[PDB]
Amino acid sequence: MHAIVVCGSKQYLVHENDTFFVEKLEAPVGKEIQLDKVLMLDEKIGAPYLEKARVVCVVEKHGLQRKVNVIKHISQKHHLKKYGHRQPYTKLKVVRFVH
Amino acid sequence: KTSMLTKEQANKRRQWYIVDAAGLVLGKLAVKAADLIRGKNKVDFTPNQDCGDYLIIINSDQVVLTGNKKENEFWYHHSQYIGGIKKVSGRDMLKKQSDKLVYNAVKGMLPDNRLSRRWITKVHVFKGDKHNMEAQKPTTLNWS
Amino acid sequence: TKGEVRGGGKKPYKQKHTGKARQGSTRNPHFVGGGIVFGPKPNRNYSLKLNKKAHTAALHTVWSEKLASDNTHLVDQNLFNKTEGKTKVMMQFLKSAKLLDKNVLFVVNTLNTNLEQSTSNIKNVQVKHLDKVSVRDLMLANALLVEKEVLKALEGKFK
Amino acid sequence: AVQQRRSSKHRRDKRRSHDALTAQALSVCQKCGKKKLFHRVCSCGMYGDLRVKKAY
Amino acid sequence: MRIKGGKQTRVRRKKWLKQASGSFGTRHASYKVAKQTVIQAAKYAYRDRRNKKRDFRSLWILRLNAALREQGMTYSVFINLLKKHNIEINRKVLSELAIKEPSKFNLIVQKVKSEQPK
Amino acid sequence: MIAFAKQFRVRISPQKARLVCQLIVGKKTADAQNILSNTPKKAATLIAKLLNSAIANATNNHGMNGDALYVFECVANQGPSMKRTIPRAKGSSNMITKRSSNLVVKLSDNPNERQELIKQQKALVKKRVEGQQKAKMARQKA
RNA sequence: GCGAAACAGUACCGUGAGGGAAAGGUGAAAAGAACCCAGAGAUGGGAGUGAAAUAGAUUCUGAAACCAUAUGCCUACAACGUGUCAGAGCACAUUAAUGUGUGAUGGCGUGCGUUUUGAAGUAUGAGCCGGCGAGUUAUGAUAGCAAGCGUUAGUUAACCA
RNA sequence: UUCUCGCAGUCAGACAGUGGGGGAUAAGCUUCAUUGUCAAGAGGGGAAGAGCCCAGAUCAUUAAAUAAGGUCCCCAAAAUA
RNA sequence: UUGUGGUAGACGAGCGUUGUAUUGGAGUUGAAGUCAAAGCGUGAGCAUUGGUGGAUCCAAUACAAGUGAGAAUGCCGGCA
Ligand SMILES: [Mg+2]
Ligand SMILES: [Mg+2]
Ligand SMILES: [Mg+2]
Ligand SMILES: [Mg+2]
Ligand SMILES: [Mg+2]
Ligand SMILES: [Mg+2]
Ligand SMILES: [Mg+2]
Ligand SMILES: [Mg+2]
Ligand SMILES: [Mg+2]
Ligand SMILES: [Mg+2]
Ligand SMILES: [Mg+2]
Ligand SMILES: [Mg+2]
Ligand SMILES: [Mg+2]
Ligand SMILES: [Mg+2]
Ligand SMILES: [Mg+2]
Ligand SMILES: [Mg+2]
Ligand SMILES: [Mg+2]
Ligand SMILES: [Mg+2]
Ligand SMILES: [Mg+2]
Ligand SMILES: [Mg+2]
Ligand SMILES: [Mg+2]
Ligand SMILES: [Mg+2]
Ligand SMILES: [Mg+2]
Ligand SMILES: [Mg+2]
Ligand SMILES: [Mg+2]
Ligand SMILES: [Mg+2]
Ligand SMILES: [Mg+2]
Ligand SMILES: [Mg+2]
Ligand SMILES: [Mg+2]
Ligand SMILES: [Mg+2]
Ligand SMILES: [Mg+2]
Ligand SMILES: [Mg+2]
Ligand SMILES: [Mg+2]
Ligand SMILES: [Mg+2]
Ligand SMILES: [Mg+2]
Ligand SMILES: [Mg+2]
Ligand SMILES: [Mg+2]
Ligand SMILES: [Mg+2]
Ligand SMILES: [Mg+2]
Ligand SMILES: [Mg+2]
Ligand SMILES: [Mg+2]
Ligand SMILES: [Zn+2]
Repeated sequence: MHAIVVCGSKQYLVHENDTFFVEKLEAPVGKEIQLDKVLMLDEKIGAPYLEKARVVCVVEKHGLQRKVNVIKHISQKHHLKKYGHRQPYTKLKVVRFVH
Repeated sequence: KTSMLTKEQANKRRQWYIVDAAGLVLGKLAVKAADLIRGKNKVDFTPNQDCGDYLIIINSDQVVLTGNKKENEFWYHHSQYIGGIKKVSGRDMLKKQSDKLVYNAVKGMLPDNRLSRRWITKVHVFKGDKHNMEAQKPTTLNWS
Repeated sequence: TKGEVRGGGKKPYKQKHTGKARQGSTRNPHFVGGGIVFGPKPNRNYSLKLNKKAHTAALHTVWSEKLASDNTHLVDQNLFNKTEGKTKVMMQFLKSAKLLDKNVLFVVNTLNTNLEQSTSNIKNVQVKHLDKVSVRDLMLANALLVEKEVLKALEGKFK
Repeated sequence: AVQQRRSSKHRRDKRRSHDALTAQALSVCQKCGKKKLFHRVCSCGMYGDLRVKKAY
Repeated sequence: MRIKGGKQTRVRRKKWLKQASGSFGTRHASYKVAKQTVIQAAKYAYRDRRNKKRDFRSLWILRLNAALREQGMTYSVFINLLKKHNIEINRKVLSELAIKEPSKFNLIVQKVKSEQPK
Repeated sequence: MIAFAKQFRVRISPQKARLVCQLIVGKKTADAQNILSNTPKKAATLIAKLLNSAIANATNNHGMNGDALYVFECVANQGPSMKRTIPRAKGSSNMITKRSSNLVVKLSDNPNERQELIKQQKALVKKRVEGQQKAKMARQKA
């Protein structure tokens, strides 16, 4: 019913048919990925990580986050540097919980 | 990216409580009163929604101050004029106005805020066993 | 410049005790009257020097790449005077040769008059002597008609 | 004395908030019907039932 | 060749003005005050990204600490028991469990309480 | 259906005219005339003339009922100024700014006239978005 | 750009020598708005001419500061470099995008240039907006890079066509 | 960090620890030697602080372990004897 | 694999404006200008649509500069 997965470095609590956003995974939209690291599943929680517990997910999109403008400025010191960041993400939805 | 946590959307599970300060220390009573008023002890704490329960304090004149603080520690209030600094000893506060003393002690343990006004409002402090607050059906808990 | 512009060489206001800022003239660069600090001048050179052998080498490679290519046909005196001085005949010649849109350049050694009478109302095509063509005129051509004796003079000039 | 800081366009309107005008009380003449400001002679010189001035 | 400035100054100025949209009065109208506010707002945004990472951790710690005190256990010992039992779960997900799934959160506390470490 | 009347370079200042214009906005025709005829202000015998002309060209030119007209908006926009030199003391001088106002009065017959203005604004926005979508379809077509 | 695109060395300043501005654009064609209504009139609203009158003599385009009107959101126990990160509720629907407008409330937060060991500064400079406003040219020297020509090399200056 | 060539900027420094001179074992004083920081360096502690302590900011993450410092409330985190 | 705080300063790589030369292209079925919008870039910056506007403008490769405005009790005009 619920699981604690570790995609990238973050931990997500996921239900059935739940769409959450993780860091870029380098996978085309439409494929069927299998998340490996699972912490808690149902009621049996493994200490380091559960063995053979897999979370089957489908990748929906590979969009980018909102633009972030980093403007570093040293007051009265002739230093105004500007930079932009658009962090890529990937959205994926849970399909089935492997036993 | 990640999943955001749940925060209460102006949900009011607030309830009424009763405590008896028969022999409770001023500071030891005030710390738990502030925790109860702020709702910090609640499982779900959203710090912009004042999710904290009301509290009524009985027997304010019966509280105690340890040591020689009843005659050596002074409470100070200054008006905006010159010389308007009024001083009251611990014993005088414990006799003349004990409700104000407990009220001020609880207020001092709260963050400078625009919600702290409402938080200190939800403290009903009485100097006697009687109280006009029995229509709220407040539950009774000790040493809180 | 600041000195050349007609204006008052006096101080408009006093140096001190006036609420206004210090000023020294009414025709300063930061004034609306206008004294241009540096500005363009009519004494600039704009000229560059290139060695004689370097120019010969540039002309050598440009002739090499332009020659032995398409639209580099050979021409003689007969059609240089068969034009009759009428540009209609030369328009037909360019139409027959399919060189209408090309910027064909005639390279001529004897300065024929009938060919020069024509091709003068044509902003596209042009005719030059061997001692008059340069690198730029050669590679702007996109097509050229070279006389046989012009070609004989070309090997001689290169040496 | 003069302002060391310029007053914005918001403080100006806050001060002018009390500069609004009031509508003077008006009534109807009892012989011709046109509106006249209260407690004053109308345009016909007829105040109540008394002919005050000659007609305009 | 007198190059004249036009559409160059105005475009780069209107960019700063567009960024400073929603400010108080002249802070969105004049280019100079708008530019200063955008730079200051960028500094604030930079500093608060770091501070968000720390403040949300503190909130999770507070919620988790409260959820434990109802059961008689403290935060300082709960994390120690988690480490000895090898269980690796964020305080974020643990707090999310205690707010959304009380029964399963109670299951985790029960195992860390008494079961043999490893 | 808004009828309107205008007056350029009115000698009254906009500051001293807005005070009188706010006494007639939203008022009925007859009541607005009655209010403006008995107010002891300079900018009262000029707004009255503009109002009367606007009523005339509303019930004659545009064909309105005449018993449903209300003052929709009466404003005094800023007009061109005139600069003069007032001689001060000790040889100094200041600049007197003679202020003028562009007066405009507008009356309507429909008490819901603001809705149509918002509707026209919405229509302009919709046409912009519709053009963008049509351009996107063309882009995908190629 | 000549100070001067217009009737500019004019208006204007000074006893005088002298100093010295600003200001261009209707429309293809005046066809420059007959006539009606309100008004004392200018003028405005219709009509008419015109492709266009929101091109109307205020006459190409019309920016910002500035002044007013209004849909939507918020604001009268509130300590504020006015923003930022979270965040309810309200109102909409887009360069379809984990959307947009406002922001009850919580955490954090003393501007920009200058010159100084050190400026939130009780040091300094700017009321705001727009335009203009400060590393050039000529002749030589050195060094880096690159090309042409080369071991009795290399290259012309003036001048002539 | 040695040698050769091109282009510089710098010649007003400040404080803390340590050894001294002048001063009175006064100075946030003045003049030296040496170790560091600031100048030209944010973050955390010191309630607030250029120079003290922990350290060195490429950007994003509502992930985890720690340094100085701390765990009644403000304000994250403790219990035994 | 080692790195990426930074003033004075040294070095390298680029953006943008006006014009000229070669190529191609758009424009009264609407160019420049100009306003608005919920776009794209690491940065100077670059697009799309709609309104207004009424005749020029754009892309590539080179070349030449009166080539980049927030400050000078800066000049001029307008407005608080
Ligand atoms: Mg000039
Ligand atoms: Mg206002
Ligand atoms: Mg007043
Ligand atoms: Mg400029
Ligand atoms: Mg006099
Ligand atoms: Mg005279
Ligand atoms: Mg008209
Ligand atoms: Mg005008
Ligand atoms: Mg115009
Ligand atoms: Mg209120
Ligand atoms: Mg109060
Ligand atoms: Mg305070
Ligand atoms: Mg606050
Ligand atoms: Mg805030
Ligand atoms: Mg503050
Ligand atoms: Mg600067
Ligand atoms: Mg100084
Ligand atoms: Mg000093
Ligand atoms: Mg101050
Ligand atoms: Mg001073
Ligand atoms: Mg100075
Ligand atoms: Mg000043
Ligand atoms: Mg300026
Ligand atoms: Mg050289
Ligand atoms: Mg020294
Ligand atoms: Mg010294
Ligand atoms: Mg020392
Ligand atoms: Mg000593
Ligand atoms: Mg000493
Ligand atoms: Mg000293
Ligand atoms: Mg310095
Ligand atoms: Mg520091
Ligand atoms: Mg600190
Ligand atoms: Mg680093
Ligand atoms: Mg730890
Ligand atoms: Mg420790
Ligand atoms: Mg705590
Ligand atoms: Mg660097
Ligand atoms: Mg160009
Ligand atoms: Mg356009
Ligand atoms: Mg310049
Ligand atoms: Zn009467």
